[PDB]
Parts: sequence; structure tokens; C-alpha cells
Amino acid sequence: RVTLQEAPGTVPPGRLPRHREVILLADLVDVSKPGEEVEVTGIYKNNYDGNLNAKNGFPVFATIIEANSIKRREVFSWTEEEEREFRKISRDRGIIDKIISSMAPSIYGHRDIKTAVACSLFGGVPKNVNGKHSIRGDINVLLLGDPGTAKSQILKYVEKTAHRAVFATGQGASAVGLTASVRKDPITKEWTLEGGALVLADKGVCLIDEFDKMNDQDRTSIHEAMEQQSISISKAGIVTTLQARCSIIAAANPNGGRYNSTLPLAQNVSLTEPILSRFDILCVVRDLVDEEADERLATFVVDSHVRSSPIPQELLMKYIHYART
Amino acid sequence: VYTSGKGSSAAGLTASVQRDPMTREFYLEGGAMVLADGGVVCIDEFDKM
Amino acid sequence: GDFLGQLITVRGIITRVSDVKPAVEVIAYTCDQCGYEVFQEVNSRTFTPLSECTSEECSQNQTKGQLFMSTRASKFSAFQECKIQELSQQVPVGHIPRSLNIHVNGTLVRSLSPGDIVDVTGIFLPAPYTGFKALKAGLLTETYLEAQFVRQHKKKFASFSLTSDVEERVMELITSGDVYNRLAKSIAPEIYGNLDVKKALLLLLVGGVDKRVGDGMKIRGDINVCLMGDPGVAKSQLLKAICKISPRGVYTTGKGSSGVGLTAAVMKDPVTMILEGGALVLADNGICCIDEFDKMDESDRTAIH
Amino acid sequence: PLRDLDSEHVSKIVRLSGIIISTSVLSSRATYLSIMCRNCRHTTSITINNFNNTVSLPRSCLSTIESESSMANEKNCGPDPYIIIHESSKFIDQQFLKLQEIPELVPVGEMPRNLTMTCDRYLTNKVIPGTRVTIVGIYSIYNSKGVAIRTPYIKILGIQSDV
Amino acid sequence: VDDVTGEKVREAFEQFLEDFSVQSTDTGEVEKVYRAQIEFMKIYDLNTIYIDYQHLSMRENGALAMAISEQYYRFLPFLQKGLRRVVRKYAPERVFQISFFNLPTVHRIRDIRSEKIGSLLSISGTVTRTSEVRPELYKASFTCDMCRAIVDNVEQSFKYTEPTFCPNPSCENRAFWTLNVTRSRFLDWQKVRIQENANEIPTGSMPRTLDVILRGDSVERAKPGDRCKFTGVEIVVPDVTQLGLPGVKPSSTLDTRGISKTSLGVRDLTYKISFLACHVISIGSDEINELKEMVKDEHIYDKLVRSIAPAVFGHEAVKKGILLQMLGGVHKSTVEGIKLRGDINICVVGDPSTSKSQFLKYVVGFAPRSVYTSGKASSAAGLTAAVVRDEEGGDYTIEAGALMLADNGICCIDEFDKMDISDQVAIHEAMEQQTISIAKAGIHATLNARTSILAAANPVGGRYNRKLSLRGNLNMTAPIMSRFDLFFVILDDCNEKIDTELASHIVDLHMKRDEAIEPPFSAEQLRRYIKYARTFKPILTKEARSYLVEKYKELRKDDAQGFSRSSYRITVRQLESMIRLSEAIARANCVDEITPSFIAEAYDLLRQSIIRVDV
Amino acid sequence: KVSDKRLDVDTSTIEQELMQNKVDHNEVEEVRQITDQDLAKIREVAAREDLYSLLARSIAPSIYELEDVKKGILLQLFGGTNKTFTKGGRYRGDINILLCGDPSTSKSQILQYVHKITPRGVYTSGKGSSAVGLTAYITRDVDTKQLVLESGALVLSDGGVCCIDEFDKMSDSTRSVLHEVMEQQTISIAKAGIITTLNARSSILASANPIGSRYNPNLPVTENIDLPPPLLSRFDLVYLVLDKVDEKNDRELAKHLTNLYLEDKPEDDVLPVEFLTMYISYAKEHIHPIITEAAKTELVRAYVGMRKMGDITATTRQLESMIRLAEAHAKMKLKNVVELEDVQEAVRLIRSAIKDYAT
Repeated sequence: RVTLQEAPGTVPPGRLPRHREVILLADLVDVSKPGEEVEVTGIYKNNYDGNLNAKNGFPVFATIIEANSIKRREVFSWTEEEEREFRKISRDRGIIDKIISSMAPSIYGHRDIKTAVACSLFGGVPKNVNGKHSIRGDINVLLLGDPGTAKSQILKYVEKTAHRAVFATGQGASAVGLTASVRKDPITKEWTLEGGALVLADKGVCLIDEFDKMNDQDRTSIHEAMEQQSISISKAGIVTTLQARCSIIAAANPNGGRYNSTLPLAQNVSLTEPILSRFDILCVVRDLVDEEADERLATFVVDSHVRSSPIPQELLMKYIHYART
Repeated sequence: VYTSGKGSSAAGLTASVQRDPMTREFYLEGGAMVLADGGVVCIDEFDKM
Repeated sequence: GDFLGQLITVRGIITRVSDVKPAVEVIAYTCDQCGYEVFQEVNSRTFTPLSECTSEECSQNQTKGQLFMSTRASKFSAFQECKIQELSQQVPVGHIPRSLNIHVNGTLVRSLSPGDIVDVTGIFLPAPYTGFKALKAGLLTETYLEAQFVRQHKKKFASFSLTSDVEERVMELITSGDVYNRLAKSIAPEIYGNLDVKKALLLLLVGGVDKRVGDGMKIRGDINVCLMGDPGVAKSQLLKAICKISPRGVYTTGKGSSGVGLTAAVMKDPVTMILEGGALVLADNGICCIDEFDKMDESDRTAIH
Repeated sequence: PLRDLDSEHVSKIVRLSGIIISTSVLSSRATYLSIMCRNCRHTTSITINNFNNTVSLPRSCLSTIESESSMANEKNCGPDPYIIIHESSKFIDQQFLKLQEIPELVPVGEMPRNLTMTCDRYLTNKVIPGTRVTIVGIYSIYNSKGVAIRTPYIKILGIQSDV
Repeated sequence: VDDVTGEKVREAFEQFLEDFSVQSTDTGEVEKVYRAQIEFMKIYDLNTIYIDYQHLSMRENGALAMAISEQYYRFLPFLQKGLRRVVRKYAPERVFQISFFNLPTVHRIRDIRSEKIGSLLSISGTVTRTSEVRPELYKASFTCDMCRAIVDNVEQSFKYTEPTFCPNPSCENRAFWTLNVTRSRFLDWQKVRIQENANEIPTGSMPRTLDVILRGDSVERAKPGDRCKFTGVEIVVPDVTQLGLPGVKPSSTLDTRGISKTSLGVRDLTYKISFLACHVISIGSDEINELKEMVKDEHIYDKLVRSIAPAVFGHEAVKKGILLQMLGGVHKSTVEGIKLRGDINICVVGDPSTSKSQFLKYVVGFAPRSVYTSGKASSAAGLTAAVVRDEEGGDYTIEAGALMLADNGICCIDEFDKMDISDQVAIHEAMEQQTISIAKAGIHATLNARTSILAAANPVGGRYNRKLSLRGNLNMTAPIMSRFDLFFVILDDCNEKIDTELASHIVDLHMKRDEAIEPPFSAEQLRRYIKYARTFKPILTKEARSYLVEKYKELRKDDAQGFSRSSYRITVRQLESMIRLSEAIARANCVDEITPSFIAEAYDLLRQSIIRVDV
Repeated sequence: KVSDKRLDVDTSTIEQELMQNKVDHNEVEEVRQITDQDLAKIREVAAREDLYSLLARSIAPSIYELEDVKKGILLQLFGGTNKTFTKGGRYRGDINILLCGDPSTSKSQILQYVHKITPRGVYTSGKGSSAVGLTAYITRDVDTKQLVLESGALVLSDGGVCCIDEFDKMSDSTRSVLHEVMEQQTISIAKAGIITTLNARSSILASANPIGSRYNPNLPVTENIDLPPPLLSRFDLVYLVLDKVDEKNDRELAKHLTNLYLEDKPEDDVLPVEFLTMYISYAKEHIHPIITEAAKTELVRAYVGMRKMGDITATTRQLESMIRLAEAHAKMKLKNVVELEDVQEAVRLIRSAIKDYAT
């Protein structure tokens, strides 16, 4: 059985969404995924009765829709013709900029930091030494942001493009909270283990920002996660060690000024030294009145609002899905 | 037991006693020194602690 | 549990006194057809109303009556109960004091203030009750005590009027000579010196004056003596002694009562949503002994003002 | 994987692997027992093997069904008269573990699911919960709480531990 | 007698509508309005009637008007059955609903007694917590396993009593069985619970609630956050929970002194006052030539400035943006990625003791879809939804919530510093996502947010330190500050002409003589002017969109110098705010294809807005 | 339900919904009925020349002081004209006073006497309160076993006088509620029970004590009170009562105070106990004082010189302050109009504070 509610986008003005029950059957099992639309061919019924007794004289019968044809409102791999046309690109030399030229044509400049994002999700090899140690197969990214930048659009492009990309927000906007804990479910009342998003994003890339507004609870978690790639717990009668092979990409916020002083970045930032050490690449954005850049940007804004050579994006996501494995 | 600081993501380090929410029973919740009895304790950042 | 049915003598501390409400004993029933009065005696916790009639004349006849009860003809009884905590002096070295239920009926009601020291004598009877349904081993008897006589230690003032046998000893105190200097020597004499200090505390024991102008304000006839100094004077030797001799004396500390503790509180009532009071609620018309006012809460200072 | 357990897998030999949440407190079933008819003074004995609701005490004193004349010549033990003489009976264990799917892959959109366990005699007191183990099982169904909806369960045969 | 009298009521009412309808001449309608009522209903076939109470008060001189208005519950079938014969006389499945309007007398919840049951009384109030659409049976087909299992029958009333005693099957009176769930005629209904008006509540008393059900046609006419007038009729629902109330409890112990004998299935009753209705109006060409006069002029921009708050005497730019907050943007579509929002947000922090609340009271006092709150005692979930549950068997009924119900309206909230951080994220969800996400102990849900928010906070020390920046004065986080468009710092001085002008203006308000100081427009032709202005939809078709860029560049070239006193990371949103501000200016001008003069006025407007900030 | 003859009588501007009602059904009267013979006796006391001094002395015979301050308590009861416009307006007759100073002043003994007079008096204190502790007392019912919303403290203060002690020791959120009432005279409830604003009018009066137990001189008066001074200046009139080192009234002290205690009986002044009780009630409805042209020349002339002090401040509250105090004095002595005189002592009551502010 599946709950369904009214579409929040096309509400007539002032009114409220309501619910209805939908019952699945044999070949109709598990077509959807929560948070989507659906197009169903429903027959309209109600339940028969439950336990008529002394109540109000008004008969209260809840109505149930059974549906026949579940459809999406108006999954990706390689093929033989897709693995031989694959080799037509990979033989070339100038594929380096062309990847960056197909990354994000919205944000105009900033060639280095677009290249670093292109390198980070593209993956590494851990190459575990036999018996001794594995160093790392992950890329640790720091990006000191600035208000007055489209830095959220970069990580927005990541979650659309990548295979396993989970945006774990800074503070309380998502259901995740980056710390595993034994919780019950109000839908179901039993205790269920709920790992963090870093538990979730193993062999995936997580996107966490506003590090300054993160607690010491979060700060010990990020410290342990980049340390030995494994999270241990000591809850009620349970002691396990779950693994985590994430890759961390940041989006920070400068303290006070947009760029504080001649003082260095560790003096500019309000974070600590060991998380700075475990971060490898450090992307810095700039906010300055540059005469050529403002004419480009403002006319790009108006062109975006009068609306009132790169690889097409299906192929490059087919590229990295096939390559990284 | 490897520990970075006193704090893991959900695991304490010292002898914590948590009451059982069912039956209201006292038991030993956990930590580190009870676990690694007769063994090795690894603690990072003793002064950042 | 072998003293059941005997007549006993216990003592302790009156704690969590309930309210007085009438207990129905027997119910009258007007026939309205045969004209008799039916009577039903109830000794259980709950009961039921009965059938349409149980007369001898409504009986052996086709049309029986249909009855209803009456209020003014029934017999009621004064009912109130409380709990007694252990005396906390004969308790073994590692134990926590228990309690005991005592039912009170009739004339002796409205005679037991909470937080006192009293000798209760009575007879020891069980009540039909067991605990949880699955824990019943088959014959579980829950006991109580019925009150019969009250003898209080620390006899309360403003409750006597007899003077003859009283002045049989009072006049010998009066004719003893130099009485006022003898008094402050007698209250807690177990320290050395501080006679003028004891003399003012003798006057704190008096208080006892009042005046209202009428359609106006009262004046409080209360004395508020503070003590400063440390530490080898042993002030707490007198602080325990004052609330001990004085009736309605509650000994209090600094942190052990918070800003909500010594004032009232609201909890769900047992068998009989009342306002459960604190120590200053308890120790009215009496003297509160207070330790370490310097370490109170700042909100706790506001109540004292 | 635990994600796909269709109705075609009902009561078939299906194995899986996951993470054990937490055990239960050990109760006890009975296998062998001697009874008595509280009127007829009639004693028999009952053994069971597949204890995994199945059987209960009968409702006749059963001395009436007898191939002897003088005993059947000599009333009603009825109703159900049988009281178990507990002093000479035999008992077993029952465990009720609980397992959760491994959260490394695909619980992204949903909440994680779980099932309900039950182990037999020597399988009890075996596994500390939390480890990664594999269990061959029987996907069985019980009834208890109008569309005749029945909750899933696993009859458990042969857990092996991690090395 | 009563079989005759209600039938005499039936026939005289049958006489009434079949007569002439309206006295009026050929100038107007002549005759046969109620006769045209069915004939126009014959065109559309919606199977109800709209009949007047006032025409019924004309003919019988109130003798029949004082016959119906007392016991309407007595008069259900007689009013319906005779009208059914009127239909088949004139017209050809047919099911009816009878609606009234024009009640002369309207009362409140406090003017309702148990003697008023069956009678007609109109009650207005405040609609809160609507519920879903659910059916109602009123047509049982329920008979036993004996042959005649075809009893289309009773329980049309408010009782689940299906089987009649005397059939002529093999079944007896004790024989009863389930209803046939396929052969009946139903109707649907919803269940709203109205709250009492705040303009009628006495001292020491909270507003009161009452349940009401709208059956059949009157479903979906309701609106949470609305004032409405009702059908006069009233019913009573049996209650349960009024036990140990205390009181002498009535019982139903039947007689035993009848049939001679040779147990006790008796019951009690304890009900509650409910309400029922069938007509809900929601109250609460010639001026079009006047609106032509309101648009052909030119000074009306300057006229609309002074015609806002005559009680307030002083500056005017705060009256500009509130007026621009009253005028919507374009909110048009875009490409498939992200749609553009179409709203404006003005957030003012000022000195205590400045009469900023006169602005606050005026906004909620005039504009539609207006919500005022100085919410500190309010929860964070007060502006969010409440998961009310168990009004029935699985109600899950979502409330309105204090934020959403100002849809296309101004919801003004005061004292941001007095509120905590969780609201500020939930505000920032409303200011960025424009939606509301819900996972509250069970049912997950999503909601929306299309409102405009006006703010009123205070400085930390209460006053402005001019050597300090504005950013050291909000005491809140950055993106909720960065989302905000206009700021409007106000601080006052003494000036001996104006100090007398402040003295003259306030005392002349307390002069109840000559308090009729004149704005150039009245309040309601202004409110009419808002409605005509909403249908303009400006498309900028001017080459000066490129001239706007270097105009925006010279807003930044001087901001390229002097980052000392309240510097700003000069934002695309600030340039985007220049768009939406220049929108509603031309909306006041009745001008599409926006001129650069409309740009330049909006250009200097945000210029001196930050000159109020730059110190 | 009707008013006692002893204590005060409620206003008619609040009951007027049920004065519009209750004609349909014969009920109780709810109003202290004025008889006939004492009406000329009211007009007899109204012709007294020394009424402006006799009445304040006759209020509280226990303390022999604060004759301007007791007059404000008297003028608190003759408070203002409830002016509502055709649309909007709603200008009440409230005046709100804080008084402060040294202890041993029997400031509480003043307020208890004030608390007895008020027909809907609410006497609060400090630090036993909360933000929830004044409104929306939503809780569980017992016998019907429901969730019932209760009216709060200011709704219990709706009509009458609220009383607050130790005002300096409130929180930020407590005392933040006071901003809405002192400005708008409303309360905005918007949480899960009710989302609907409501008004609750009262006469707010409170008191506190300074940091030093004695206010020392050579120190600003604005310094030694822990209020934000725009919120401190928001009040209508603020008093300071200090101790003086003189001797002449101190011989008058103990002769007065022993006489209240000596010869255990309540006993050269005429002290009408119950004339003033009906004098205030009769003057409440039959008087709507009008503030016409002749006062406006002097009043605007007076306010600019008050504004002229610059470099505590004087704000637009002080302009509204005088007109609500002047016609309140015109509500005394049966004047439905204003006069150019009686305005000067309305200034002087503010100047009574000001001449105490020299140091």
C-alpha cells in the first residue's frame, strides 16, 4: 500500500493538499521511489466496513483507490556500440579542457577550480600494500567560498551528474545528521540502526558545507572519517565498526570580510589545523570589481532573465560510470 | 581500540553508565577502557581534548 | 505480618495528608408504590444500584415498582487518610524509610497536620487488594491500619484553655524569681557564652503581636534576625536546636531546595490536581531554619523578599 | 540480497546475509510431558519434534476410548481436564533474534527494512549481535496481528559466523 | 391536525411560488422568476434551488414566515415533496436540495440556546481546519438471508438503523443483515470547525469553536481564513465524553408495568450542540469610468504616496515599498531548470518608541490576506503545520499554519531577536525553498509558501551606533540577512518647525473635530485600484536594459571605492531587486514596456536606501 | 456578579456588548445603582474648593507623603477618554507609572491597598513568571479529560490594574511582552491552540529598587536603574522616592505612627470612606472631557520648550502623555470641557519629578 498526496506545484491559490490511499498488486510492486511523481490508472472504491457500533449516525467510510497502470509523468550503462565509440574520444589529446568545457557553462570563468572538481569525482586508486597499509583512494577537497558566488551550483551539478552523490546539509535541513544512532521509526516503532550519510556514501561523494556551524559531535565524526575510513560505535548493547570510503568536497564561508587580510588562510578561517592537514586541495574564490568580468557577468544575468564543442551530458556520465569501475 | 580524541562519532571513551530504557535497568554502557582490558589504547590529540 | 487484628502503638511523621470527603455507608431506597424503604449496606470499594424493588408487598404481585435512591435519609461518614513515614532514628544503618497507609473515620478527622510527630494507636486490618494481574500468587493481602486515638508529641499552641493544673506548675515558674534571665539560659544551654545572643532568640520565640487598621493593612509581628560570623562559634548547634523545641519547625538548607521546591507544586492527586506545597508552605505559623543563604538561587532570593 | 523476496520464495530454501540488531530474552518450550485427567485419573504422555500454535492439549478425558471391557464399563472429565505434571517434563530454548539489511547499498530514499528471527536448540546463545553472518533459511508465514495480510518470518537453519 | 397543518404549509407554499414572483415592471424583471428558476435549471441540471426569504415575507404578512422559522426540523419532507410535484407539473434521478438566503438577523455563538434548536439563526465566524471529502449513505438496502433481500429503506436519519421490523419476507423483525453496498444514492460532505470572531469576544474570554458540516453542493465552498454567513438551521450531535461532568444524568429505563411476566438493556443520553448548514455565502460596471479617471492622470504617483497613512506624519519611502509590496511582480516561467520568484521583501529595524507599529497595524488593517503577529509566545510550529490526528479513524488533518494563509498577501512578523534559530532556518526555508517540509511523528508531508514577509526588529543597544556598521546590529546569520532586499533605517532629530508640525499633527488627530484630513483617494477606490492593477503583466521591451548595465556598473564603481562603512558584496540579487522594484512602479503607472525613467527612479531609490546605511 | 458598594465599579466601555445584550432577558443589574438623595450630595462635594487637596489625603491615611504621587493614583482612576475613530483610532484612557527608590518606604503597602480597590486586580511579582506564564495556559482537563485552553494573566488583567514587583529582575523575553501592550494594547497568540490576536487592557503599574540601596548623588539618575532608557522613557510618568536627612517631619513621624498603633482603634480631617467610591463611578460614564482650541495654544507652546532640552530625553510619548493627564484632571470636578488653566499643574506633576532631579 502506498500513500499519495496532491501536487504542491500546481495548487489553486490558497488551498491545501490532501491524501489518498493506493494499493499495489503483483507486477506493480516497487515501481516508484519516494519523492517522485506518478501517473496511475485508478479504479475508485472504499473499504467494506470495520466494526459498526454505537457512534454518530453519520456513516464515515474512507475511500481507497486501487490502480492498474503505474507510469512515470512525462538505468544507464554501456553498450557494444557505446564501448567502441568510447575509444574514439579516449585516443585524443585535447580531452582535458573539453571535459572542463562540458562541466558547467553556467559559471563562466574559474578554470582551475572547475578542473579540481573534474579531478576529484573522477576517482583514485588506494593500492593497498599487502599486509601493511592502504594510503588513500580518495580526494579531499576544501573550497573556501564567499557570499556573492554561485558555489552552490557546482555541488548542485555534482549530485545530478555523479553515481552516488549525497548532499548532507550543514544544519538540520535534511533527515541525515552525519552521526549514526539507534533510533526507532514513528512509522514503525522498533529500534533501527541509522548510519550517517558518510556511512551511506561509501564508494560515493558526499557534499557537506557550513563547517563553522557544525558541532563537536560532527567535528569528531569528520576527524575519525578522514583518519582510518571506519566508524566505530558503542551504543546500548552493540559495538561495531562500519567502514566509510567517502570523498569530501567543501563549501566554506570566510570570517568577517570576503577576503580577510594579508594573513594566511589558516588565520583567515575559523577551523582547526588537523582538518586542514587532511584536506588536500584548497579552492579559493575571489570577489573583486574587475571591469571585464562585470560586463560579462551582468549581461549574462540579463540574458538569463529576458528568458521569461562540449560533450552532451549523457555521454560524459556514461564515460565516468564506465571508466571508474 | 583506536580513538581520535575522546570522541568518536557515537562512541564514548570513559566508563559510561546508561540506564536501559526498557525495564529501567542499570548496566555498563561502554567506553574504551572496559573494552581493551589487557590490551592497547590509542588516543590522538591529548592536548586538543 | 503476624500482628494482624491486634491493638498496636506506632509513631512517625504525618506525610501527604489527603482531603476530608464523605464516605457513603448505607443507601436508602424509596419504593413509591409499596411505600417501604430498602436499605443496602456496602463494605466494598465499589458497588452497584439494585433492582426495581425488593419489598415483601411488591413481591407476590404482578406489577412490581421501580425505585430510586435518596440523599437526606442515607448515612455518611467523615473520611480522610494519610501516610506515616518512619521516625528515621531506629532505621538500620543502610536502609531507606518506608511508609504505611492509615484510614481515619468519624470524629477524629481534621486533627492531623502534615509533617509532625504523633503516637498513633489502632487495630491492624487487611484490605482486599493485590498488585499486577500476572504477579498474583493467589492470596495476596494488602494491609492498612485504622486510627483510634491521637497523642501528639510537641503539643500545639492556641488549642488549650485550661489554666488550673497548668498554673499548678506555671506559678512555680513565676514565683521562682528572675525568670526572664533564667529563660534564655535554658534554651539550648549546651554552648558557652552568647547570653545576649540567646536573649534575642528568646524574643524571636515570642513574636505574637498583630494589628490591622480595618479596611487597610495588617502589620506583621514577626522578627527576622540574621547571623554573621565564622566558623568556630558552632551556630548550627543552635540552628538545629531552635526548630527542634519550637512547634512547626522545618530545618532547611541552601541548595537542597530550589526555587520551586520550598514553594508549592502541582501533581496528579491519588485516590481522593491539588497544589502540593513545600517547606515554607508547611512551616507556616512556625519558624524556618535556613542554612547558607549566600548560595541560594537569585530567583530564590526574590521569594524571600 | 534482502531487497527482493517475492511470494515465489515462500517456504523455499533461501539464504541471505545481513547485520544482526539485537537478541531477546530466552523463553522455553516443552517437548515431553506427562498429564492427568482431573476426574478420570487418566495419564498419557506427549512428545513433539517440529515445535516451530502447532499442538495443544486435547479436550476429552480419553479413557472412554479403550479396548478393555472392565475399564470402559466404569461420568465426565469434561471440560478440558488436562493439567501438566511439571515435575517430569522436558524443555528446550527459543531465541528470537532480529536482523537488519546492510546499509552500504540502496537505503537512500527509504528507511531500512528488517525481519524477525527464531533459532532452535544448539543455535541459541551463539552470535553476538552486529557481525556479518550468512544464514540459510525458510521464508515462512504466520497470521497474528481484513485483506488477510500476513507478516513475513524466517525459519532458521545453519548460521555460520565470520572469520 | 398536524398532518393537515404542515400539508397546509405544503400547499400554501405550493400556492406561493406557483404565483407571481416579482412585482417589478418591464423596467426590470416582470414575472415568473421562480418559474424561470427551474427552467434555467432545466438548461444546466444541477438540481438545487436559490429561493429568497424576503419574497416569502411579503405575501402572507409574516404569518407563514413565522410558521417556518421556528420548527424547520418538523418541516423537512413537506417542503421537499410538494416542490417535487411542482417539478413534474413543469419538467421531467431527480434529487433536491433547498437553499435559503437573505436572513434579516445574524447572531453569534453566545446568542445560541437549546430553545433555538429547529429554528433559523445566522452565525458568522472564523473558518479553521477544513477536512477531506467523505460520503454519506442515507439509503440502506439491508435485509436478511430470507428471499426479499431488496429493502431500499430507512436510516436516512442520523442513526445506523438499517432494518425495518415488518417486511413480508420469511425474515422477522429481529432478522437484520448488512446493507447492499452497490445499489443506493449517496452524497458527499466535508467537516470544518469554525472559530468565533475576535471583534465580538468579551473580556476574560477566549474565542470559541463549533463544528459544522456542509453536505452535497456546499462542499469546497469553505475557505480557512474567511468570514462567511450561514444557513439558519441547527442540529444536535450525541456526545460521549461528558461523564462525571457532574449532573443528574438522564436515562432510558423502559416501562415494565405492561405485559405480565411469570434483563436491563437500558441506556442513557448526553448530547452536544452542533451546527448544520446548506447555504454559505462568503461576504467578509459603474465605477469603471471612475477607474478611467484614476489612470488618465499623471500626478497619481505623487498622490498615492501621501494617501497611505494619514495618521503617520513624516517620511515617505517606507510608504513607497509597502505600497510596492502591495503590488505583485511578474512570477513568469523560465527554462526547465529553475523558475523565478515574483515577490518583494522589505525588512525594517528601527528605534524603540518610533511608532513603527502604526505601519504594522495599517498593513493588517487594510490589505487582503494580511496576518499580523508579534510572535514570541507563539511556537516555531505556529507558522508551520500541526499534525492534528484522530478527529476520526485516521484523520491526519493538517491545519492552515500561521505563515501560509497569507497567500499573495503580506504576513508581517515582529521582533526577530526575540525568536530562536529554528524558526530562522524555517523562515530561510520559506525564503529560499518557498516550501514547507513535514515529517512529524508519522505522516510525512510537504507544503508550500508563497507569501511576502515584512519585518520589525530592534537594535542590540536599541539605538544606532553611527561609527558601527549595520551588519553589527542585526544579531542574526548572514543568508537571512542576504536574502533581505530593503532595510529602511529611521532615526529622528529635533527641528523647531517640524517639532511644532509633530505637535500640530498629533493633537489635531485627538481633535475629533477636523480629523477628516483628506487623502486624494478614498480607501476602497484605492483597494479597487489594486485589483485593476494586477492584470497588467509588464514585459520589458526597452533597449535601455543594456543602459541599465553601466547604470548598475556605476553603482559598483563608486562602491569599488570605500569598503570601510558598511561594505557590500554587490549582488546579482541587488541587481535582481532592481528588476522587481522597477516592475511594480510601472504597475502603478499602467505602463508596459518599461521606460528607463522608471529604471532611474528605482535606481536612485536603492541608492539613497544604502545612503541610509553607509552613514 | 453585580459590583460591591465597597470596592470599585467596572467601566461601561467593556460591558457594552452585554449592555447591548441583556435587555432581551431580565437579569441582574451588574452596576452599582445610584440613589437620589446623595446626588446633590455628590454635587455638594463637587462644589468644594479644597477638593484637589482633600481627596488625595483621604486615599491612604497610613502614609503621610507623596501627595503628587497619590494624586496620580487618583488620576489613574479618572484616566483619559476612550476615543475610537469611525475607522481605526482606539485610543484608550490608560496611564502607566513606575515608581522606585529606597526600601522602608512601604511601597508594597501602597500597592496592596491599590489591589483591594480594583475589581479585576492582578498582583504579580518577579522571577515566578515566564513568557508562557502570562498567556495561553493550554493544558489537560480532568473530568471531561480533554485539552482545554486557558486565559492568561493579562487576560485576567483585562480591565483594571496589574501589579508587578521587582521589575529590574525580569528576563529579556519577560518584559518583551510589555512592548506590545504599552504600544498597541493587543496580545498576539499564534501557536497550536489559537492563531488570532486579542486585546487585554489594564492599568499597568510596577516598582523596583535601584542597584545601590541608597541612590547616591553626583551620579546620573539614568545610570542607577537597570532599564534601557528608551524603554524607561516609554512610561507615562516615573517617580523617585528618596530619603532626606532633615528633622522636622521625623517628630511628626513617630507621633503619627504610634497613634495608629496606640489605643487599638481606627480614628482633624473628614475622611469619606464610600463617597469617593461612588464619586469615581458616577464620574466615569457621565463625563467625556473635550480638549478644545484654548488649551492647544499653551500645550504646543509648552511641548517645544520640553523638546528644547537636549545634548533622560523627551519624545513623542511625552506629547501624548500630557493630553491623557490633563483631561483626566478635567474628569475630576465634573468638566466635560478643558480649560487653559489646570494644564499648568499637569506640567508640574512632571516637574515634580524634574525638580527632584537636581542633585
